[PDB]
Amino acid sequence: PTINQLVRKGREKVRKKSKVPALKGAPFRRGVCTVVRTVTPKKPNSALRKVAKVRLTSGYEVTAYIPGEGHNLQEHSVVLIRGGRVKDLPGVRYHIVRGVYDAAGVKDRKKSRSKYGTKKPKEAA
Amino acid sequence: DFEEKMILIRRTARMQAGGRRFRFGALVVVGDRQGRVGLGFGKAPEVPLAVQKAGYYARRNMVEVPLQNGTIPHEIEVEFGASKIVLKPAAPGTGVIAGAVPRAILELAGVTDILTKELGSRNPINIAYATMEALRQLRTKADVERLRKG
Amino acid sequence: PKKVLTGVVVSDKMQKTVTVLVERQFPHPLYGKVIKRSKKYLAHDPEEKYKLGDVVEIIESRPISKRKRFRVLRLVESGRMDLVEKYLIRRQNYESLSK
Amino acid sequence: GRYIGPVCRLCRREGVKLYLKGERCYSPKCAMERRPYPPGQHGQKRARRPSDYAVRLREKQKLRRIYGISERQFRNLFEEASKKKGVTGSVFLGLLESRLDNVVYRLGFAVSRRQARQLVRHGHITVNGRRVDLPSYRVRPGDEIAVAEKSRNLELIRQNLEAMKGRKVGPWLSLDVEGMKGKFLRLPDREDLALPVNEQLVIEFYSR
Amino acid sequence: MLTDPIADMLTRIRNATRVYKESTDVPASRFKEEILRILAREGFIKGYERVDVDGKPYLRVYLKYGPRRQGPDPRPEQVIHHIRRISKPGRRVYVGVKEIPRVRRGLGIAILSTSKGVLTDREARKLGVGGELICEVW
RNA sequence: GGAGCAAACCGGAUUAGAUACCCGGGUAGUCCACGCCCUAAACGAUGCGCGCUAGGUCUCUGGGUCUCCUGGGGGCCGAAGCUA
RNA sequence: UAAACUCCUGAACCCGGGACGAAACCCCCGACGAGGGGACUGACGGUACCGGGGUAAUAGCGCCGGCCAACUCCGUGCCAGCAGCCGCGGUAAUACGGAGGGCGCGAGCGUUACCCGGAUUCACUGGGCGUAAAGGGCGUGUAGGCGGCCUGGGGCGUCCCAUGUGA
Ligand SMILES: NC[C@@H]1O[C@H](O[C@H]2[C@@H](O)[C@H](O[C@@H]3[C@@H](O)[C@H](N)C[C@H](N)[C@H]3O[C@H]3O[C@H](CO)[C@@H](O)[C@H](O)[C@H]3N)O[C@@H]2CO)[C@H](N)[C@@H](O)[C@@H]1O
Ligand SMILES: [Mg+2]
Ligand SMILES: [Mg+2]
Ligand SMILES: [Mg+2]
Ligand SMILES: [Mg+2]
Ligand SMILES: [Mg+2]
Ligand SMILES: [Mg+2]
Ligand SMILES: [Mg+2]
Ligand SMILES: [Mg+2]
Ligand SMILES: [Mg+2]
Ligand SMILES: [Mg+2]
Ligand SMILES: [Mg+2]
Ligand SMILES: [Mg+2]
Ligand SMILES: [Mg+2]
Ligand SMILES: [Mg+2]
Ligand SMILES: [Mg+2]
Ligand SMILES: [Mg+2]
Ligand SMILES: [Mg+2]
Ligand SMILES: [Mg+2]
Ligand SMILES: [Mg+2]
Ligand SMILES: [Mg+2]
Ligand SMILES: [Mg+2]
Ligand SMILES: [Mg+2]
Ligand SMILES: [Mg+2]
Ligand SMILES: [Mg+2]
Ligand SMILES: [Mg+2]
Ligand SMILES: [Mg+2]
Ligand SMILES: [Mg+2]
Ligand SMILES: [Mg+2]
Repeated sequence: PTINQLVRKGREKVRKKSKVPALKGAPFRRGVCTVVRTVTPKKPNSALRKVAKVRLTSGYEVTAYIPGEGHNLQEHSVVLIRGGRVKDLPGVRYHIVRGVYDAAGVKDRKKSRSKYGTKKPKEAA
Repeated sequence: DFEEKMILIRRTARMQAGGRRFRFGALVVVGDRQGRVGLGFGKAPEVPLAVQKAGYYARRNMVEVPLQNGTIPHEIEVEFGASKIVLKPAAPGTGVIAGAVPRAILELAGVTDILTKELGSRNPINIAYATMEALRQLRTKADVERLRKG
Repeated sequence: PKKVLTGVVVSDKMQKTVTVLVERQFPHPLYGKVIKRSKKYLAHDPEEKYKLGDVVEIIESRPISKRKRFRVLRLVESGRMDLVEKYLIRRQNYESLSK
Repeated sequence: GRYIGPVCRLCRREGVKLYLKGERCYSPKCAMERRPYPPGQHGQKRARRPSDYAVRLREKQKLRRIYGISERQFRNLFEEASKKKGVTGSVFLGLLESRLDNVVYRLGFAVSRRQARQLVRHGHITVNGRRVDLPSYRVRPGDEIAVAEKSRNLELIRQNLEAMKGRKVGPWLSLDVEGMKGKFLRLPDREDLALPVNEQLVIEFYSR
Repeated sequence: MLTDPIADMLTRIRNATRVYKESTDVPASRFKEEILRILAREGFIKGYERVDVDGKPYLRVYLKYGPRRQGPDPRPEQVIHHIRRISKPGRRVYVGVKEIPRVRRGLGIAILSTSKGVLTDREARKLGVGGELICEVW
């Protein structure tokens, strides 16, 4: 646009939209499981994906993914949520953090252990 | 004989009754690291032959690069189609700061100290052709004087 | 220095006061273009001497009323009813922007 | 803490022979004279054309691994050289070569930078009379780098100072061999060193 | 009505040169003449002169090019590679002497209007002044 | 105001079905005046004004010393140049 | 060369000394001033630091399909799972899980969240609108923006010098 036009109107700064009301941006939010269901993916994937509907302190009831080999979560479970969509599961915008509150960490996990939250094993160590 | 760096190779494909039919392209720079570079683009049914073809084409396509202590006389912007390249002089100790494509070219022309920026279409082929024009278009205090006499 | 400004009397409806429209111009901070802008000052005229159209200077002053902080220093030149027209039209345009 | 782990093993991998053991990484093996290829199961197989990144990465790993310094400390040195006046490549090397741990090794008092490190740490070294146990200490020019009188009797200091019988020391250094004390006359130019490293690639690596 | 005669002049030049014209006329202005003087002194043009076209003041302006060139397209190199207004009616640009730019590391000019007359960057920097940044030519 | 045409609608065909395409009817409407509505593939899908940069060819409309020259307008091919 | 093993040094820990921070207030001489003399005062702390002795004495976390540095064997069979984006998994998976090996950082390494960057993707520097998003359906014209050539006056913009201010 002309200069006179920029002077009259100016440019508009672009507001960035949050992908995540773990409400106030706050890196983690604690909640209570409600339904611990299994959901099928979409698009070109097939599996039985493990999921918690979570009541939060933040007020929101949201659905979260339970990552890892297998889990120990039932209907009143109390867990920490972290954010991280799942992408094959629509409306699943958060993961549960394993190793915190009533989500025990993944047993038998040798490799990327600190996600999944499983302490150092002790046979050759 | 010069050095011969290969920037980009890709496989293209044309359609024919019962199936796709592949060709290969290769972008190759060749240069001595002392004011001569050449850019060559060569296509052929096999990668090998295309790279070779490209180097050949690159030698038939060279350029005066007026270095001045590992860098260039001045700043130049060159638009080639939708790809724009800017080229800026730098003191020594800077390095060649540039993306994969213009860097390979600037390296083999013996530029050692130069600030660049790709603007526009970041298409390798076209970025390379702009870089060549950009070098191609460099003048020095010398030639400019010569141009302005009468 | 008590600030001295200069502009144009565009009202004398009040007793012992004139309204003075004062232009200021300057580069735009980003876009560089020189832009005009203006502001009205209520100025103290204890002798209702100055009238519509006059260019005056205006000087920073000890307060006289709420929002009257300037006195009329001197006449610069009379006439300028053109500039007053400028203001008055700009003003009546306003009624053509409502609903 | 600094690396701690197999050494004439990046003597390998990095292609070039790095001198991280001094006496042996010097004589029918930096392990390198026996196996001139990367460590691990794949070491001897057709290496793939390296990405511009791989290259620049490697060159900086080379330079860093030579001086035995950590990434954080290496990095800050680079950033310091960048602010400073003059060819930012050499300057860095200037600074890297000004580390007491290095000077001590350049001065022959130790056979390895790693071993020089231990000498400096355990109090065996003295700058300008006062003693100093910081490997990172910036030796400036003029500085006399002595050995600790108390430490002189030690087999190790003896051998190394005795094998410096014949030996010649870099142009930026001097060395009274008997008084077991050297000097730091000025900081080295790029040309003064013969490092297997093109720093133009290192500066480049720290550009993105 | 013609909003910027200087931009006009410059552009007449830009255009005539791109087809290797021997000359262009441009309606005459004292200000225009002063810019040409610089232009001529710096060897961008051959020179210029006052003339009448339909009995009205112009400035014929003798353009100047490289030699014939070699391969396909033997069109001469151009002397005025680039010429370009800066300050314009829409947006005046003024500089202090500390912020007069170096045009193409000095292989290029910037013409520049000051209270000590129209000047190139160098002339004006040594003369220690700035002013309206008219145009840059390389 | 209403000849002709014709959404809707009333019928005939066609079709697996045919709330259509085809045929036969047919009201609003299409027409006029006055007052509303204010939309569009309201398209050159191209804001207005001004200067500058080869030509060739066909056309509408002025003027000249009317073979040719010189205005204004509508097309086609194309210098330089621009364009994904 | 990593280990075992051979020499060598000696973090921790034990013994000893042991701070600077504090010279004033005050008192005496001089005059209750200048100057001079004198005495007290340490939470940190038996700490820092110096000296003697002295033990080989912690390593983890992420990653290895491409972007991106690092590849193989097994297990698994559109399952279990991974997933920043592209996408992996349907019996030979460098993409899942484990192993070996490798890369990167290292008392840290990863994760999530938030800001700027890259993004010349609000474009002043520095973008666009025939067909990609984008020319207002067209006019008339208000405010506003912009304004041909010559001379003179003022010096508001603009430029210059000096100076105050910018803790
Ligand atoms: N986008 C096409 C048209 O632009 C028109 O106006 C624009 C064009 O006439 C012209 O823009 C030119 C462009 O023609 C031509 N292709 C070259 C030039 N790059 C452009 O110029 C523009 O962009 C450059 C930066 O790219 C600026 O530096 C320059 O000042 C600006 N005029 O000047 C106007 C600046 O935007 C009309 N708005 C309208 O017809 C349509 O939007
Ligand atoms: Mg799948
Ligand atoms: Mg473009
Ligand atoms: Mg793009
Ligand atoms: Mg190996
Ligand atoms: Mg012209
Ligand atoms: Mg100033
Ligand atoms: Mg019918
Ligand atoms: Mg009908
Ligand atoms: Mg009918
Ligand atoms: Mg048209
Ligand atoms: Mg015509
Ligand atoms: Mg060892
Ligand atoms: Mg011992
Ligand atoms: Mg790789
Ligand atoms: Mg993983
Ligand atoms: Mg398998
Ligand atoms: Mg992976
Ligand atoms: Mg795996
Ligand atoms: Mg640390
Ligand atoms: Mg931006
Ligand atoms: Mg812009
Ligand atoms: Mg755009
Ligand atoms: Mg469109
Ligand atoms: Mg239109
Ligand atoms: Mg109008
Ligand atoms: Mg107007
Ligand atoms: Mg004017
Ligand atoms: Mg002034």
